[PDB]
Amino acid sequence: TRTLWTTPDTSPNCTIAQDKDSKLTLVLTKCGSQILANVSLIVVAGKYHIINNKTNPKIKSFTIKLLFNKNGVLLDNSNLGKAYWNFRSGNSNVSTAYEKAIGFMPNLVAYPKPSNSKKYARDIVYGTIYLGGKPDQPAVIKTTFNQETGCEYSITFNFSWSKTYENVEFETTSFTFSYIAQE
Amino acid sequence: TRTLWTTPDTSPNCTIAQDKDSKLTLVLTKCGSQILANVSLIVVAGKYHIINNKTNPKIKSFTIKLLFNKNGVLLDNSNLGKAYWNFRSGNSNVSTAYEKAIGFMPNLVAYPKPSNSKKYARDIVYGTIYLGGKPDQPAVIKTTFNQETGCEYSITFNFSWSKTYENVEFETTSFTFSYIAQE
Amino acid sequence: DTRTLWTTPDTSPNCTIAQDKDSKLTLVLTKCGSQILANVSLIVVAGKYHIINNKTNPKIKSFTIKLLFNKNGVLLDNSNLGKAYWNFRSGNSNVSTAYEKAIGFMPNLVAYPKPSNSKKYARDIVYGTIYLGGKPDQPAVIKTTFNQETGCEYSITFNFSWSKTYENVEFETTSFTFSYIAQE
Ligand SMILES: [Zn+2]
Ligand SMILES: [Zn+2]
Ligand SMILES: [Zn+2]
Repeated sequence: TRTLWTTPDTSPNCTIAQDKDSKLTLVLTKCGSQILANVSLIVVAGKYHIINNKTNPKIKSFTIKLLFNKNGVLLDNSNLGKAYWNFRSGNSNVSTAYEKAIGFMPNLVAYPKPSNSKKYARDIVYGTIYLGGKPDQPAVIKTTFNQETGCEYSITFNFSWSKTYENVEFETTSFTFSYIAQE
Repeated sequence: TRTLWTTPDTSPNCTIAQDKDSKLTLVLTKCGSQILANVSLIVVAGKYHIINNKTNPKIKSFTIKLLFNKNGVLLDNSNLGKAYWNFRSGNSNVSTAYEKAIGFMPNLVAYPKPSNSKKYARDIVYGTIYLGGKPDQPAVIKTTFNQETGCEYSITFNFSWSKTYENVEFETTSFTFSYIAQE
Repeated sequence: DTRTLWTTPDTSPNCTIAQDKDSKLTLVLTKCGSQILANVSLIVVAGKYHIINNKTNPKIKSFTIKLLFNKNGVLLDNSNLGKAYWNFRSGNSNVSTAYEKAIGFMPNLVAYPKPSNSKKYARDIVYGTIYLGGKPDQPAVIKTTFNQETGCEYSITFNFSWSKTYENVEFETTSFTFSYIAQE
């Protein structure tokens, strides 16, 4: 009841360019007023599985979105599958889909939805991870809170890189960050 | 309660160069022997609001200080105002000023005040944040524990940058870190 | 549950990198349910890695500290870290008995598998950057890896490396925080 997660195995659960082309591992732990998060990505097939910027010069980034409703439940237009997201039960998930998780949503006062007033950057956290664990293959992970339309809350992970990679598999090291909770 | 904060709104609470020229958003959450911290800065007026180093080549850094007494109560000569620094209640604060928060202070044995004993670097944490959320606009945030004089405990944030920015507004992305607690 | 397992915050040598007790590893693990919040720093006080000079010794560029654990989450004598002051917390010191069980502090074996011939994925690694002497122009990379050592049930390995050419620099670092998925 204190941890929402994807389960840490290697089974594809996410759709970037084609159905089930990747495995997003994401763990959210409630430490009262802040949520502690840990994330990593493995692309298993399709367009982003093996990066070759000599063959495809413009393939330099992609986005994974998690959209939630007023009760903190995952919406189906998210890249991550609904069957794969729930409160932790041992090393798996609970049997039935959860009904409420408002205490895990990014705080709307710290991070407001888009509008006409001035937009601040505190709703963004930047980090860097490394492809295949290699020190010379960095890629940036930019995480933004509550900026998508069609939902009450959102968490989006944008992955991007500036080097010209030649035949590199897109599977990453892990990164931790935290954010202020709604309740 | 488990959380000491500045509240998540954006009304000025801090004085860097002139009265209430900025909003420091700082959340301290107690997870046992460690404190989980989340910080961000928005400057709204004065000398550090808009940076132009072609015009003022020497404005390259500034500091924000938090000084506390033996009970963990904030001293009035801190750059952060005493008005809204308090334990959390919803998206605001408890009605009455707290009188004890020793469990939130940086540990004096891990981070000792200046003496003639050898000074170690472990009382420092470095992080990089981005102005306006732009990937090409980094600034470094250096956090130091218990090195100020005239107080039993202290937390100081130093912000600096090496690039020659032209009309860049100082408002940052968020950074998360942690430190060992006194009790 | 919400306990702290640590090395104590003093500065008394407690770890062996190149010679006996040449360093002080300060490591604090706190349990927050299913994740462990970690905080680490290092002070080397003697030996080969105490004062770095890559003008006279260009090849001295990295070193490794390993913490090996058995099935109950107890530290094994062959770790670089000494068993004497690695224990649960009490005030600014430790409880009076060497611990029993700490499986709730061990890195998750499904998330981070032991070596085998199955594909090895990079998620069992966390990279961080720290600074020597607190100086902004002296970085070093700290690479942390989970469960990749043999001869144990679990492990946490810290590899320290640097690419700058240092000249007579003392290896004592700022602190870094990371987290990992707990076994239970
Ligand atoms: Zn393949
Ligand atoms: Zn402005
Ligand atoms: Zn020394």
